[PDB]
Amino acid sequence: MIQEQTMLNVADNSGARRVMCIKVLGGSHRRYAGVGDIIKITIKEAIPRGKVKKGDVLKAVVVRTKKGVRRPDGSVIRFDGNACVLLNNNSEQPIGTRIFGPVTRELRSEKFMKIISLAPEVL
Amino acid sequence: MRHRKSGRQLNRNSSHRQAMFRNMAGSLVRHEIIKTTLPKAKELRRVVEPLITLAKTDSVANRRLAFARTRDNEIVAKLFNELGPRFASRAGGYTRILKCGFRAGDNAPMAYIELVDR
Amino acid sequence: GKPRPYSPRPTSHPRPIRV
Amino acid sequence: SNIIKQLEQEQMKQDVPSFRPGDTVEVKVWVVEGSKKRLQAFEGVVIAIRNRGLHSAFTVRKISNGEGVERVFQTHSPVVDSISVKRRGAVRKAKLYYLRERTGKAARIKERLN
Amino acid sequence: AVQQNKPTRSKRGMRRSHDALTAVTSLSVDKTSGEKHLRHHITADGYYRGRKVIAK
Amino acid sequence: MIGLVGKKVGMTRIFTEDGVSIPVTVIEVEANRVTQVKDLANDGYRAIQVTTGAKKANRVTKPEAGHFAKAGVEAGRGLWEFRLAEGEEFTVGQSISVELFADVKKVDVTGTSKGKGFAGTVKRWNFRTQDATHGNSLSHRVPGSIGQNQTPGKVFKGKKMAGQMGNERVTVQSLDVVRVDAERNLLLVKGAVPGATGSDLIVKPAVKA
RNA sequence: CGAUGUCGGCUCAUCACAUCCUGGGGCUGAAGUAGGUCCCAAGGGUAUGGCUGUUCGCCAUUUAAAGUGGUACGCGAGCUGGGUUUAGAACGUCGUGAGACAGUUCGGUCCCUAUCUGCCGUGGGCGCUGGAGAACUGAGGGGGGCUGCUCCUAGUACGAGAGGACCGGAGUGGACGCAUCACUGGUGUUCGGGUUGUCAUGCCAAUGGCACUGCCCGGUAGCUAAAUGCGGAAGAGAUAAGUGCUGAAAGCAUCUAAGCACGAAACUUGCCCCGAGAUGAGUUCUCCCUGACCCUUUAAGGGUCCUGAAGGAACGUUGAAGACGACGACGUUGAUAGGCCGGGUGUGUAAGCGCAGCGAUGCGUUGAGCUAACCGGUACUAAUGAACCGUGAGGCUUAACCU
RNA sequence: AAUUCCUUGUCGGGUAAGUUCCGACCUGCACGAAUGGCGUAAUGAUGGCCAGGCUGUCUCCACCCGAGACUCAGUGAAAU
RNA sequence: ACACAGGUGGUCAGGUAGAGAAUACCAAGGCGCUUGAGAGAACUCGGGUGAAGGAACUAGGCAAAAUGGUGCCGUAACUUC
RNA sequence: AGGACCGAACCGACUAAUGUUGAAAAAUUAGCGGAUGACUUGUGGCUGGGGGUGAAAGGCCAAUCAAACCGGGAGAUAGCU
Ligand SMILES: *[C@H]1O[C@H](CO)[C@H](O)[C@H](O)[C@H]1NC(C)=O
Ligand SMILES: [Mg+2]
Ligand SMILES: [Mg+2]
Ligand SMILES: [Mg+2]
Ligand SMILES: [Mg+2]
Ligand SMILES: [Mg+2]
Ligand SMILES: [Mg+2]
Ligand SMILES: [Mg+2]
Ligand SMILES: [Mg+2]
Ligand SMILES: [Mg+2]
Ligand SMILES: [Mg+2]
Ligand SMILES: [Mg+2]
Ligand SMILES: [Mg+2]
Ligand SMILES: [Mg+2]
Ligand SMILES: [Mg+2]
Ligand SMILES: [Mg+2]
Ligand SMILES: [Mg+2]
Ligand SMILES: [Mg+2]
Ligand SMILES: [Mg+2]
Ligand SMILES: [Mg+2]
Ligand SMILES: [Mg+2]
Ligand SMILES: [Mg+2]
Ligand SMILES: [Mg+2]
Ligand SMILES: [Mg+2]
Ligand SMILES: [Mg+2]
Ligand SMILES: [Mg+2]
Ligand SMILES: [Mg+2]
Ligand SMILES: [Mg+2]
Ligand SMILES: [Mg+2]
Ligand SMILES: [Mg+2]
Ligand SMILES: [Mg+2]
Ligand SMILES: [Mg+2]
Ligand SMILES: [Mg+2]
Ligand SMILES: [Mg+2]
Ligand SMILES: [Mg+2]
Ligand SMILES: [Mg+2]
Ligand SMILES: [Mg+2]
Ligand SMILES: [Mg+2]
Ligand SMILES: [Mg+2]
Ligand SMILES: [Mg+2]
Ligand SMILES: [Mg+2]
Ligand SMILES: [Mg+2]
Ligand SMILES: [Mg+2]
Ligand SMILES: [Mg+2]
Ligand SMILES: [Mg+2]
Ligand SMILES: [Mg+2]
Ligand SMILES: [Mg+2]
Ligand SMILES: [Mg+2]
Ligand SMILES: [Mg+2]
Ligand SMILES: [Mg+2]
Ligand SMILES: [Mg+2]
Ligand SMILES: [Mg+2]
Ligand SMILES: [Mg+2]
Ligand SMILES: [Mg+2]
Ligand SMILES: [Mg+2]
Ligand SMILES: [Mg+2]
Ligand SMILES: [Mg+2]
Ligand SMILES: [Mg+2]
Ligand SMILES: [Mg+2]
Ligand SMILES: [Mg+2]
Ligand SMILES: [Mg+2]
Ligand SMILES: [Mg+2]
Ligand SMILES: [Mg+2]
Ligand SMILES: [Mg+2]
Ligand SMILES: [Mg+2]
Ligand SMILES: [Mg+2]
Ligand SMILES: [Mg+2]
Ligand SMILES: [Mg+2]
Repeated sequence: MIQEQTMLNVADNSGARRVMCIKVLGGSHRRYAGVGDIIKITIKEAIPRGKVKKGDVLKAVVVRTKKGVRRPDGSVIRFDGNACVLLNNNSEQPIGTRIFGPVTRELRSEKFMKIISLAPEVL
Repeated sequence: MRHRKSGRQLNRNSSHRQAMFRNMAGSLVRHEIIKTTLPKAKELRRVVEPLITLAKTDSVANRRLAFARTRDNEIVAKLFNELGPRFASRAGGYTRILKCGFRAGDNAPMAYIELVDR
Repeated sequence: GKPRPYSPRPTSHPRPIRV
Repeated sequence: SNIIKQLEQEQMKQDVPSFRPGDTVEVKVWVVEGSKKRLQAFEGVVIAIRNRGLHSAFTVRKISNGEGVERVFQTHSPVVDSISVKRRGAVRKAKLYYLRERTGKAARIKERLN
Repeated sequence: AVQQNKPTRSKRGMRRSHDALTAVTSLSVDKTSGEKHLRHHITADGYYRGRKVIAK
Repeated sequence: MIGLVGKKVGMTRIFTEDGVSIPVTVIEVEANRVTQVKDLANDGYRAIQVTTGAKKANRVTKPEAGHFAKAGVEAGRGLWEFRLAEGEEFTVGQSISVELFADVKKVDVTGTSKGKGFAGTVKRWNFRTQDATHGNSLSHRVPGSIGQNQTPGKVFKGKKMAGQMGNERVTVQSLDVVRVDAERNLLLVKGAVPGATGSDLIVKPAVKA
């Protein structure tokens, strides 16, 4: 349950460590982004030598949230800290070659298949 | 809204209510009949009758529970010596409320609340 | 009749200034 | 009431083992990919149990690849295949939410002996 | 906020058209003593439904 | 076609074999006895009057008793009417059961919504609260402006304001019928319906379907 | 000018249409995609941030779109008080000076208990023609009406390629609305527990008070959103711009004059709610009352005796009903409330006793004890015999049937 | 610039985005040397700006505890 | 002007905890503040708690939340040392 | 040692909310500044109205201040309402 100003950790090796959501895409007055939803992010913290720089404006897919995801039987899956995977402005494909930590069954699309394959565990 | 809620507030805070019903429970057990406001009498039924119920089984534990409530060994003793065997075969309903007009000072609806075998 | 009027007393709000 | 009870007693599992808050259970849940239907194991500490008949639930917390993960299972759900207590924990609380603000040697429970 | 015009004795009357008291429908008569009393209330001498419940 | 009168027993879930939890409202639809048939000649429209449940003989007034007596049916907790389509036809006494919904896929459930009493504009009309701080004087949950100036110099009819909320007739349309149990006289519909537990529900086949 | 509070914001709007989006069209220097321009269309919808008092504007990033105006540049007896708009102070500047500047700078107060209109709710009265309990009809009124993306049709039509449809169908979202509490959660000073200081219950042990519920950890019912069900429609009628058919006036031509057809989120319906004070007061079903007598200004007259129905009210126990009224349930031929019994739920293994330990404490008895608003039961308590209101066959005229 | 009208000057810093802030520049509308000039550690319920922490300030409110509001009895105002 | 939450100099100074005349709970002693009774709507006031987010609020973090004790360790620019 | 530091009494009054026909003609509540000094406070004294006093705000001089209050000139005058 991510909104404008929300600070997300990075679940990839892009070099970005802390990113801030500056928009929820895909609707007028859209409040929140859950697991799977694409957000617009600015990079607040990054490693010195990386694929992305501090202050860069790009897209990210939210892959873990504290609010978590609900399954059809009523079950819920909650994580400790919100994390996202950085995507391009044009293509919306991952920058990184390695995703860190687990992901959910909500990324099982035709759009985030790289973020499933490179995942150690899919909860 | 107060849907399905129990327990009258009686224009008091929780601590005051608890203290007042502790005193008024002792008063009823001591005198066997008292005159109070009708709503206080209806609430009192939910404080005294469990104490009488509790006082059907005479143990150290139950006397300490009934002391934890009431806080008077003149009331505890009477609950476990006099009232306990008295209502032994009676399945609840130890108290009778009798409406008795209106208080002079504030036109409060008044009632007597007495133990049934008084 | 009418009672003697009071001396000025504290006022809650400033008169609006129109200028 | 008796009608809802008579609806909530026929959907109810009869093979739900005894587990307590602080125990380490292994919940095996069904994962569905179109045709194939396999069992995925989720193992961690039982931090909360909701006893509410058919609506019963329990919350299992594990540290999966650095990031802490809490799964709230619906006890009588057909997606939960098997529950199995791997370790019995000695705690004094019903709810172990305090385990959320601990990591390493601090987030350890003493093994209950009979 | 306050009236711009003095309301009439007529308007005053109309507002008080709902102020009239309702007299007790009727008094119950105890079976033993014979006293009139408020229904579901004890009598003045202390009877309720033919039973002497409180002494004086 | 016609609907049935039921009682909201409460809400449960149905776990499906494919591991999905369907939230269900349990509607107790016991035998609906037709107490009167309206025609075009006498009454002036086609409908049946249904009763359901049982009621205390002493509580049943003589103008209600006679009405049931003419129909030759035991008194129910009330009377409801259902309009007929051109093809439909029922008789006096005829006990209609929940088997009526056997093939019906979606229903409309009408009930008396829970009473919220006197509700503010924030709860009733989703009005936005004003600043909690930043100097706000006694105007945190108040409605704000209720009109414009000298033109029009009045508040318009239908102005959203504080007042009675809920305890009114509400219809939730196009609820999936999950199960129809004729033995236990139960109708299970997917999702929530209006009213408290034990409240009267009128259940009709989907008007939109 | 014996005062009509002035910018911007906030809250809440409401109308216009010169239409921003969505809908329907004509022309195109319209291949397609996408545009341009004009016509019709006001149903619904119509950004969040950075900077600034700003409106605005610039910028960032969205969106189907971020419309233009009116409404005392809508809205301070609704909020704010940053700007402006007193008294303090300073800078630049002007002036010998007091002072001054639509130059700047720091500081600087926002009253009103609502009589009337209006509006949102909710009752009482009387009416509706004998009285009464229900169920209705629906005049009329209100609510609702938004839209993205993906997939199929189809890499088809079209195009040199690049690209890439109409029409039709399917799925899944955003925003908004209604309902609900099964789930996920919040709350839960009425449940359980931990714990600090202190005071008390003679003391030990065990408890209670007070310290924001002392501080906390959990949490039942209820209420609830972030939770999860559902909604916008399809269809129909009459149309707008527009498109036609047949067809003269005008041997031709011509959508029009006669006649005929199609045509949109606008209109009338369809969906949801209110609704017979709809005084034009409607309908249907059922229930109740089938006494005597006297005076007179002989009237739809008054009065006495007898009678008091159906139904209602009142009172009581009350309710997921409620400000109060109201509304619903129940009143012994009784589960209406409280208690009580069983269960559940929550807390988490009471007290006492025993055992181990020097002791704090641990272990056993023991998942113990306690457990609100919950579930299922149960007349133990309180819902009383009465009394009270309401009557006694219901006007005239004229028809059509009946005798 | 507590002084700059033009002006949100220009360039850089900080921010995704900075009419404010900071640093330079000098084109000082209209600084300037005891109506002192320029610095200055410390001090400040002083003005401006940025962070960390923190949060119902806000997204967007929900529930709860109390005092009013509501009903009954007693007393009983006011502006106009 | 009131049996008015204001103002009014000196003296006395118990216990437990505490650095303390702070603070909490008490003693001696003194009080419950001269309308009560119900109810448990909106809204106002004074408080408590809050999912996810964390200044996006706003003129401005206004208000709130937060920090908070003792000992030891450790402590920058700058400086009139 | 100190117009030194933290902090009650005591002196003050930066912010906010409340209150605004108030509990109060300037307060209350929560925070806030000083707290051995250019400190604060009791009692009494002195300064008088174009005069006082003023770490200077035209501040204060009995709820009154760009000339106090009371009585008098006085029925000032009022081309104004
Ligand atoms: C009340 O008005 C007087 C003038 O008559 C003063 O302006 C005073 O400062 C005002 N007070 C408030 C609080 O506005
Ligand atoms: Mg109840
Ligand atoms: Mg009171
Ligand atoms: Mg307390
Ligand atoms: Mg006069
Ligand atoms: Mg006037
Ligand atoms: Mg009145
Ligand atoms: Mg209600
Ligand atoms: Mg808001
Ligand atoms: Mg104010
Ligand atoms: Mg406020
Ligand atoms: Mg007019
Ligand atoms: Mg005037
Ligand atoms: Mg037009
Ligand atoms: Mg229109
Ligand atoms: Mg329409
Ligand atoms: Mg902007
Ligand atoms: Mg405007
Ligand atoms: Mg205006
Ligand atoms: Mg304003
Ligand atoms: Mg106004
Ligand atoms: Mg200002
Ligand atoms: Mg000045
Ligand atoms: Mg105001
Ligand atoms: Mg409408
Ligand atoms: Mg429930
Ligand atoms: Mg919870
Ligand atoms: Mg709690
Ligand atoms: Mg407790
Ligand atoms: Mg002890
Ligand atoms: Mg005490
Ligand atoms: Mg004390
Ligand atoms: Mg249509
Ligand atoms: Mg022709
Ligand atoms: Mg009972
Ligand atoms: Mg249990
Ligand atoms: Mg204990
Ligand atoms: Mg300038
Ligand atoms: Mg900022
Ligand atoms: Mg710049
Ligand atoms: Mg500069
Ligand atoms: Mg100078
Ligand atoms: Mg010189
Ligand atoms: Mg100087
Ligand atoms: Mg009164
Ligand atoms: Mg007094
Ligand atoms: Mg003093
Ligand atoms: Mg003290
Ligand atoms: Mg309250
Ligand atoms: Mg409050
Ligand atoms: Mg708090
Ligand atoms: Mg929160
Ligand atoms: Mg949190
Ligand atoms: Mg943070
Ligand atoms: Mg901001
Ligand atoms: Mg803003
Ligand atoms: Mg502050
Ligand atoms: Mg605080
Ligand atoms: Mg000092
Ligand atoms: Mg001073
Ligand atoms: Mg203070
Ligand atoms: Mg100091
Ligand atoms: Mg100090
Ligand atoms: Mg001056
Ligand atoms: Mg003075
Ligand atoms: Mg003079
Ligand atoms: Mg003279
Ligand atoms: Mg004169």
